[PDB]
Amino acid sequence: GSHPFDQAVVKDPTASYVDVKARRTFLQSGQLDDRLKAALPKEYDCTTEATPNPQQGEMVIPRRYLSGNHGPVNPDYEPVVTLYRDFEKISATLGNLYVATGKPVYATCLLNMLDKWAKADALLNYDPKSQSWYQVEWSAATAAFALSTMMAEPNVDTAQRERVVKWLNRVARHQTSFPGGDTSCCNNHSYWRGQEATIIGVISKDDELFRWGLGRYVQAMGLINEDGSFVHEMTRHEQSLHYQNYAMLPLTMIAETASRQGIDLYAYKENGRDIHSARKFVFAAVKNPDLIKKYASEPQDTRAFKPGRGDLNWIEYQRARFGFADELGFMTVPIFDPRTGGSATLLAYKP
Ligand SMILES: O=C(O)C1=C[C@H](O)[C@H](O)[C@H](O[C@H]2[C@H](O)[C@H](O)[C@H](O[C@H]3[C@H](O)[C@H](O)[C@H](O)O[C@@H]3C(=O)O)O[C@@H]2C(=O)O)O1
Repeated sequence: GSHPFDQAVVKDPTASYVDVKARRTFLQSGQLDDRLKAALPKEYDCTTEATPNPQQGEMVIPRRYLSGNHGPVNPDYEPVVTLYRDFEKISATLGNLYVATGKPVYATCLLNMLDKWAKADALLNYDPKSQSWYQVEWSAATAAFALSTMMAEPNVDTAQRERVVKWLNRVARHQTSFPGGDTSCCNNHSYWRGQEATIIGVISKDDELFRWGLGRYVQAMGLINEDGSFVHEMTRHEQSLHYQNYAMLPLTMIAETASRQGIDLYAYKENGRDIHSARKFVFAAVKNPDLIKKYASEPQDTRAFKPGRGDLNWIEYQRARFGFADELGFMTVPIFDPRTGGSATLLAYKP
């Protein structure tokens, strides 16, 4: 690819994106404050519950509107996207339960679900020019994050785990083989493809994929403005602040994942700008929305900046590592986001 980390190697395929053993221990012995307590997943008998089935044949995400970008809604849209969002929610929940309890039963449930999708060759047949391309990057990563926490679990069908891992590896290699257009080549989608390749590169011990993934993080650092804003996200009008925050989600996971492999991505800078510059801009723009006026004149949609929104999951990981202050008071209720490993409060928050 040609970047400072084009020779990086996958050191340990079972390292995951957090220290599972150590975190489980803290959750089982330590004294959890009210916030952490509220984040504990509720146990359930997953062995007798069926999960979403994969679409058969070609993967097609219907258009949201019968025609154009607005107006009459397409009734086929809701049922199809829900199928994927349920798949992602269940995958992340089982991953989080396995971390918190350590019970092999949750790993068995996850594998049974994923084996169903692998056998059907899901997330592989689609038009790369359609919405399906984006749906794949989110769903493959979500399942990969959950599975990465149980790569060292001995009490599970090992042949089944191998089949699933090969499947995810195929899914990621195919999805990232497409370049994307003038924006999707290099905006937050590039970073989502980045976290997908990184976590799957690690569990499938595929150094080439792992390297390609780290390369998206590098690409992003060079697309940061003097004030910490992302070049491509500041072109989204009333959604500019939303996308600035959104891009922080996958970039944070690539860095957290790389860190468990002995690589310090967070320390990587380009022209006096790094990921911290981006974090500081998000916090400053939420306090003073006038800063966005240099890029867009429209009033900003701030739906993502409410306590409890999954969009804030990246703050739990970064705060746990760097210890900066919660300036905006966002970290009150627990946060859960399937696409960035489930509950960051459960997996990283340390009172
Ligand atoms: O995370 C929440 O707590 C949150 C609560 C809400 O009431 C909604 O259910 C909200 O939905 C999210 C959803 O979880 C995804 O994050 C979705 O992601 C979209 C991105 O925001 C971009 O628009 C991207 O281009 O498309 C993504 C997609 O289509 O999945 O955003 C919604 C939302 O913000 O409404 O979650």
